[PDB]
Amino acid sequence: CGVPAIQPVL
Amino acid sequence: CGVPAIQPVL
Amino acid sequence: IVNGEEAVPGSWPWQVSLQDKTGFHFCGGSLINENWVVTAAHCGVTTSDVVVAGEFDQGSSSEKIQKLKIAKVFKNSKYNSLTINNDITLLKLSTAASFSQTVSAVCLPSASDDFAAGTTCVTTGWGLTRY
Amino acid sequence: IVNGEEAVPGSWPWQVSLQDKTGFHFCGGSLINENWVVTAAHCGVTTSDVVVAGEFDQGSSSEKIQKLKIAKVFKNSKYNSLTINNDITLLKLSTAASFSQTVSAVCLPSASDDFAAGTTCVTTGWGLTRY
Amino acid sequence: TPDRLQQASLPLLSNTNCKKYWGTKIKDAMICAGASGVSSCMGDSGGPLVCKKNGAWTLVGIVSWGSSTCSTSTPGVYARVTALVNWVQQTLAAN
Amino acid sequence: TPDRLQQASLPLLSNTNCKKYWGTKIKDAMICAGASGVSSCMGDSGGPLVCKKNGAWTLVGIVSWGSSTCSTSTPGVYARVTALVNWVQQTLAAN
Amino acid sequence: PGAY
Amino acid sequence: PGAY
Repeated sequence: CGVPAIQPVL
Repeated sequence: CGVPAIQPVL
Repeated sequence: IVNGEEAVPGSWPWQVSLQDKTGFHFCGGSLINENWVVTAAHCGVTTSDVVVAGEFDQGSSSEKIQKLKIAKVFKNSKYNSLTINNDITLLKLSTAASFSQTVSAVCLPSASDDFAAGTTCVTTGWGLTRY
Repeated sequence: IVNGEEAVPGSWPWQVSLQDKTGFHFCGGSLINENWVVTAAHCGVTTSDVVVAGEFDQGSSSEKIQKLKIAKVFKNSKYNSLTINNDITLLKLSTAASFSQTVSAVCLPSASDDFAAGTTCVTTGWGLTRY
Repeated sequence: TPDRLQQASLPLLSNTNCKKYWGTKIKDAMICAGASGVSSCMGDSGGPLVCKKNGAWTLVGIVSWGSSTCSTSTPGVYARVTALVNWVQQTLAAN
Repeated sequence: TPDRLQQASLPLLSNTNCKKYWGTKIKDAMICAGASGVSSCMGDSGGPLVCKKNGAWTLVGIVSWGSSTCSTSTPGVYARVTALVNWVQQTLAAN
Repeated sequence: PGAY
Repeated sequence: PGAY
């Protein structure tokens, strides 16, 4: 869990 | 409907 | 109700209490018939909640109340949670309420009914008496 | 979110939209596994509502979204509607979500977990951008 | 919350006049009442606002929302039943 | 509401400091965040407040309530997940 | 304001 | 205040 395939960009 | 057996007292 | 007064017991027979499984009173409702209750959509009623009809003093164990199970929750599809508009839910009971001197229905108006500003109406409940 | 920014599509894969039968987005949720969603108790979810997973732009008809039916609504029995405390509901899905690059679970903390004041976190959603 | 059922008499307001307090939050399917020294409050939600019509009590409002402090000088907002009745009858009829 | 998903970074506050804004409405199962120039708002409810722990995003809050105007200077209130997790696990386990 |  |  908590590890997206598409990384967020903040 | 709307005619209670025990009358309200206001 | 803030600044209200105790009602004569059984005098608002359509008034029901919506309680959760722990027995906590969270919202009121009104019987419209033996199988249906109208309440607010925002009450967030689930089928695990109970409708209590016939109660006056919730601190009493000697009142002959009717604890009714909810079969289905019908939230109005026009309800808008962001504005709280069209705040109505219908509850279909699994077991019909048994009408008596203390348990009966309120009437519904016609869509065309006129209730003028200035008219003195009544509101009932077990909500907070003080904030 | 007021003053937020558009997210990169698919980058918060646990985020779901709770829509009513008319298709209106009323609350968000988070997938915790393929069969369960956590949301707020006050959202007043019913089994007639839908969980939409995989969506980025709700104005788009060409996204491969998953519209999932709710089998059961589990409102926390400690929820207190008067104070909005313990505002959590679990939704059990009738059909499991299908995990993919855009649909996956968020982790849950340990009861003993410490998240300090001052820590920079992120919040996501389709709520109002202006009031 | 109190143990015993409470009641209160309160007047209906017009939407226009209600808007003075509440502004644009007041919609057509809402009806205000109160601002008379009484107020519905937390835990009252969902209950009735009834008015006597031709001798019978009629459901005009459903306790909805109002002041976060249950102020007795501000009007309470109720769901307006006449705007929702057609849905109730369609619902009962199909179920 | 916007069509496309929005996001925002915001800081966690302590309950004590939150109480300065909210007073006694802040309970133990709540956690505040924001007052930083951003705010969760209507329609965000139910969604996540996540914090990165050991490389993985973890659910710390559930969007709950806040300012009626979504003010960016007041903190938003979220359901505190660590206080509710045991219930989630008991629920999943029995169902 | 607040729900009731 | 208000729910969200």
